[PDB]
Amino acid sequence: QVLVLDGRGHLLGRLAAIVAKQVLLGRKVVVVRCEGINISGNFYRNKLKYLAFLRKRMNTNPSRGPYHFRAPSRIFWRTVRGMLPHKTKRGQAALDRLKVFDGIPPPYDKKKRMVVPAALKVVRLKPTRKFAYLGRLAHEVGWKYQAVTATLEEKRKEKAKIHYRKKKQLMRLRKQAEKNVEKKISKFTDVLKTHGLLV
Amino acid sequence: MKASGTLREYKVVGRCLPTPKCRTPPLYRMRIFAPNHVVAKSRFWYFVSQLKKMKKSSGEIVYCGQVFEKSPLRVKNFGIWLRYDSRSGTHNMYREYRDLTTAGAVTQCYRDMGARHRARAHSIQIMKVEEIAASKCRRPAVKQFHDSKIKFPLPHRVLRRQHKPRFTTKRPNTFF
Amino acid sequence: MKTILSNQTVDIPENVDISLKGRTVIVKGPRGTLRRDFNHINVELSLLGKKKKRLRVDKWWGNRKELATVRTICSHVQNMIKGVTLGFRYKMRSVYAHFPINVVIQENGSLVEIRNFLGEKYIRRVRMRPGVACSVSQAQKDELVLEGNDIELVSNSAALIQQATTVKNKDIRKFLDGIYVSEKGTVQQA
Amino acid sequence: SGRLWCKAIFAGYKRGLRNQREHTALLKIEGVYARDETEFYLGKRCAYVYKAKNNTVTPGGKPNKTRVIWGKVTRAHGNSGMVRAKFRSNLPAKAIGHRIRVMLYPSRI
Amino acid sequence: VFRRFVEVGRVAYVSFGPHAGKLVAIVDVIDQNRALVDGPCTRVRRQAMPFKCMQLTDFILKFPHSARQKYVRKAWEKADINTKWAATRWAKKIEARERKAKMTDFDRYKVMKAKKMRNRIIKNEVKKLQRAALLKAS
RNA sequence: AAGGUGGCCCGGGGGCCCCGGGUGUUACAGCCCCGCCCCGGCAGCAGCAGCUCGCCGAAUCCCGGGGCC
RNA sequence: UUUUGAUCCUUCGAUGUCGGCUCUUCCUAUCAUUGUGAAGCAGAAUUCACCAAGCGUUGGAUUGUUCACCCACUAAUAGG
RNA sequence: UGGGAUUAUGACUGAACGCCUCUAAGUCAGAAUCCCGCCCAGGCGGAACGAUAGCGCCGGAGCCUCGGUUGGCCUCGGAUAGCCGGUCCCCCGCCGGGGUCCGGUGCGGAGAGCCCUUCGUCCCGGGAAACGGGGCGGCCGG
Ligand SMILES: [Mg+2]
Ligand SMILES: [Mg+2]
Ligand SMILES: [Mg+2]
Ligand SMILES: [Mg+2]
Ligand SMILES: [Mg+2]
Ligand SMILES: [Mg+2]
Ligand SMILES: [Mg+2]
Ligand SMILES: [Mg+2]
Ligand SMILES: [Mg+2]
Ligand SMILES: [Mg+2]
Repeated sequence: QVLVLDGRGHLLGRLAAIVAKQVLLGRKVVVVRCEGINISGNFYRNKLKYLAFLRKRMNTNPSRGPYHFRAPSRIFWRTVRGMLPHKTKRGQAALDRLKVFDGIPPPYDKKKRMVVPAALKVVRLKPTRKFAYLGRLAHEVGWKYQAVTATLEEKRKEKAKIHYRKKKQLMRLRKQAEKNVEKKISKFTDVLKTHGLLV
Repeated sequence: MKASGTLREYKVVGRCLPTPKCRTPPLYRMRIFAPNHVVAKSRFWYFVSQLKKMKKSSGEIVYCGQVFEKSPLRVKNFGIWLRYDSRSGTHNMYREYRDLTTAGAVTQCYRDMGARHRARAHSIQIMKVEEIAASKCRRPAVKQFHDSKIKFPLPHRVLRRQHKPRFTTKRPNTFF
Repeated sequence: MKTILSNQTVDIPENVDISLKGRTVIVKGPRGTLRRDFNHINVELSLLGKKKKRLRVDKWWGNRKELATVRTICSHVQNMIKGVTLGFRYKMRSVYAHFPINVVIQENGSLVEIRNFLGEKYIRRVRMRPGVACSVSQAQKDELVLEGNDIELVSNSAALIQQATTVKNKDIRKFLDGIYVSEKGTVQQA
Repeated sequence: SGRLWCKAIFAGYKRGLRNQREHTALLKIEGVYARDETEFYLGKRCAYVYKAKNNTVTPGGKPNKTRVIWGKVTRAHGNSGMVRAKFRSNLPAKAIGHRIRVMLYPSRI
Repeated sequence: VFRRFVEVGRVAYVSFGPHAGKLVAIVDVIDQNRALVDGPCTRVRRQAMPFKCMQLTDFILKFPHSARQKYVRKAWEKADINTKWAATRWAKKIEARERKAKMTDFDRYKVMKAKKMRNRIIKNEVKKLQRAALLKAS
């Protein structure tokens, strides 16, 4: 009962709206792989936008002031706050339903995870336009853990390859079996093709 | 005048009413593009008022009819002459569009003038509409289409019905 | 407006053997290999014809901005052919008035030490780009020769040494010192 | 011996920006996203369930803790498969974002 | 790497609109985004129709760019497109889609029972094949 | 007459066949206009070839479903 | 809008009214420093302009003075 | 006490504008500025570890209190002016990958999908299974 959204090739606000509305309707969302997020507009102006947000600080006692989260996860979480009524209790319980991770830890690496096409780079931007990765942005603006998440992902990728191979292997054996036995399962397949189940 | 939906073409004729001086004044015809016979009659009166000693009250409209496209399945190249008011100054134009009907073309002119010049519909007056042959067509956007073996693909195919799933596994392809 | 179509052909000689995985081009021949990525550009690269005699490059529905990317490719490919078959010899003469510039090469033409420029104690340890061969010519007093396949890497490394030997706080119209490019050519003529 | 009801969520009340008329309620039914689709559900008996501390009667059985508020799907709302519904007693706002069991048995077939 | 091109005579499958599920030939081109279309044998009138809605196949019945409907009807019957269409696998997975909407409850039950059995047989044979590959390895 | 189909000439791709380029007016593909053949003649008709373009009902009536009281 | 004036909406059952001392931060329309362009720039010295306000911008005689004028060092003795 | 990405600026290749051109796509050097590191505090944030007072574990009965729910899907990686599955006679790696060649491609080796299903019990026959179901010790992976 857990919507697992991949972040790669997605647009920050296009996504976040869809999330907020599901969350408010009780659906237990879980976003992952946020370095894949990419925002429209060139890098330099996106950096201008952020360093302005950093300049904006409380003068008398900065410890109180607005908390500039560097980590891409907490940034996305921030903008969701912006699309939510975080002063109420129902908004807090919403944020309690939400749960975000940078990269991809063990509990979620074993799940087929969904993809919003309605916030996808290939669709919404014209190919001639320019784009910017949130991981690169954060790294120049302070993020201290770029290499680690990469070298953990690579172990995951290899460790994924082996499972996918064993799945293909099963499909080969399965098609070959269906091919040998077909004679004593012809009638059943016949009804599946009468009701368009097997073509 | 708002150009809502799509225009019709109407054949308006009218005249001044009899007087003791002149018992039979001449009839006058026009070609009004308009959505309906009400706004047609109004615009007719405005043009006649600009040219002739004639108001709606002192006269009467004799006939307003709709005029059909006599060759609707042939494709044509229409050539329009304009008269538009800028923010500052007024200017004449000559613009070529490529459509099937007089009405479809006039619509397309309105929308283009709106895009390229922010010209609002009331400012504009239509003075001549002539179907023009490929030989006499000047503008290269038109000229390029006159070729028997025209050929082109549909390269980048943006998806429609985006939200119908809203949540799939497979990333969508756009190359076929 | 949206131009329905543009294209431009390049008729290549039989010596070279090109191939392509989509946009990425690979070119092999005598002097070596050359790959070059075009994924940013968005065009149709058709490799038609027996004897591989020609490349053709379509571009459907382009505006003025997008038409400029055709001939730029044509030229980049032609120069790539020069780089594989013939190569690129960039000559450049050391001009000086009074103080002579003691130049010396390190790492078989990869690195360049330049001493006694205007009698400065600082010394310019300039590094060439990969796939570049510096060399002092013979039968010429002040003459560097940069050889290589890629014109881009050669010429950038040239400008590196050029802007490295630059006169600060001075009237450059008078103090006409430093290395300057003289003759651009090829290793073997055609 | 299975699920005999369609799922719906209590999204919110009927309301303008700065006024909510809470005698009416808004449902967001699962898997239905058009006004063509909502013509089926018309007339159907909804049923908000809840459980409370003390023991109450149960028709045809011993007293359970569970209780109910019955309701009724009035008409469609909007163009994207939301739907108005009017319950016999007005709903508590606690229930925002919870399950209601629309039954089937006033069929329109 | 374009394979299908908009050529006068090319057949297109209508995705949506009033004329859904119908075949139709591209007679002519007006502009960048609008074409003259007609399908005489499938009960579709001569009309305008934007390229947006349509999605073109790999069949090109041959006729002149302005040919009046007569020569199209003859060329269509001459080539015999409709049958080659019905041969295509495309149409078959369309009819399957529709039969699956038409699926009756009794058929739905018979189907579930058919699945259950066909899949127990496959499970048995596949497990013997895996032990067989271990036997081959051993 | 041409947004030029077969024919002719030049190329370029195969060893008689396929693809570009050039004249040109029906030829084994078509388009455009005038006159005469009972507005030439045949159904049908603001066309369930379920949306090529409209305005209407003393020239118009029927049936069904939901809600509230 | 750091001058000055024109205005009277707010407060007259009371907002403590000029200067100096001390102390923080802030603006840039850059005096000097860092990097660079242009000069009727040979070098030196000196002028004009761009990025840039992070770090500096004094000691004293006379006057209640802010302001003014002067001596002395300085890289500089910029303005609010 | 030390780095990075870059501004102003100087430059490369190169069209649009048969030439030219620091820019249009792309690329390079670059600084008291900008960000970080070195340095100060350490979150209604986590950590491995030790010791464990009538008590910690291990294996029935009723009987309080908080509520929500009313089948599961156990995974390649990425591209989109291109992809997927096959094969390789040919070339590398510890069996993995690569090229040639054959099938799909408005995706059907389809998430518009795939899987599990519960009325129960009794006899008997017919098909499939018999190497399978279910009940104890060892061997693999994090
Ligand atoms: Mg309020
Ligand atoms: Mg209960
Ligand atoms: Mg007053
Ligand atoms: Mg007071
Ligand atoms: Mg006081
Ligand atoms: Mg400034
Ligand atoms: Mg000087
Ligand atoms: Mg740097
Ligand atoms: Mg810059
Ligand atoms: Mg750089």
